[PDB]
Amino acid sequence: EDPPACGSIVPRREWRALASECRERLTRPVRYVVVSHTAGSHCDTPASCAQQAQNVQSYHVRNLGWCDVGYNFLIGEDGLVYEGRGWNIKGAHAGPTWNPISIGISFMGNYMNRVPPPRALRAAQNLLACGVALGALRSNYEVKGHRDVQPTLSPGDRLYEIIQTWSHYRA
Amino acid sequence: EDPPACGSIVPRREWRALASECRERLTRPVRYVVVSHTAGSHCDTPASCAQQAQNVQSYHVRNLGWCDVGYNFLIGEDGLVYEGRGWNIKGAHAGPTWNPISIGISFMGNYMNRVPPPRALRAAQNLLACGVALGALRSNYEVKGHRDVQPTLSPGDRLYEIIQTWSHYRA
Repeated sequence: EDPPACGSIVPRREWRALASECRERLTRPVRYVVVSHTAGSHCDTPASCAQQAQNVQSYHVRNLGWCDVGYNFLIGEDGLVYEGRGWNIKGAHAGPTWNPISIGISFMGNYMNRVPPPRALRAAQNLLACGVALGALRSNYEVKGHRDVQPTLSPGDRLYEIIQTWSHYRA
Repeated sequence: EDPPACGSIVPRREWRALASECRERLTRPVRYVVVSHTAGSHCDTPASCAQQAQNVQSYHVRNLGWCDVGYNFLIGEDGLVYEGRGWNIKGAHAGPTWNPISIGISFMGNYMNRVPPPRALRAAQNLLACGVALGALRSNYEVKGHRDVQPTLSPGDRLYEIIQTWSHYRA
């Protein structure tokens, strides 16, 4: 099938995700990666983070009326990546101009007066490289924050700083 | 000479490992991977799994007199991989005819009547894919259960069947 691979991603069903209704595809290979924070509660164990992913999706689908959680990927302080829309489905995280050219990843928590643990940061970087190896991301993809993209206070000041120091980062 | 896209690994100093006294190196690329289980306590959070790794190393170093934790890598039920002796150092997990030609990875727990969670299995599998990309493991590496190379219950009855289904498995 999808033999347990690429990016140690927690599958949708494992975090009890509502089935998606999104159909819009993304054109492979994606050039951009936009990083953001949820401004929601944070979590530091697989159990609590799977519940947090369900909580974020519930808000997006039930209250905002979206086809699925808006991010392509969610990152938890448990150091695991959670499958959102994924690699081949357009997301709702960075406006009408980006959503079609990127993969959107978000850290579950508020990184205003906080910084995600090293394990969360490693998960993020594990995920992307996996994207390249699949052909979903261009080998020389560029990483942007949610400030460089849209009028926002996310991915959080302390997190924006770290992302800036990244090899594939583009001002 | 190939550094790419490969993985999240909780480094030694993050799980507060005693320094290693090991010096004997492995011959790249390694052909075999022996999967075992510690037959000790399991953990399902980063906090408790870092502690458990420290505990297994404690046992190996302090009680058995080895130069470091015997396994090259350890897998926690929190879904994270913990750096042991790593890809370049000979381990102590499968006896003298196998220790010098294999990478030993151990799941923290006892799997005679329990299976590791999907996230643990994914971490392990993605770790191996990483070994290959790194040139640390042969592209045609073979996975063996501890019991295939040594008289023991390890890696546990329930975990042994799962791995019997892995793509690179060879009894």
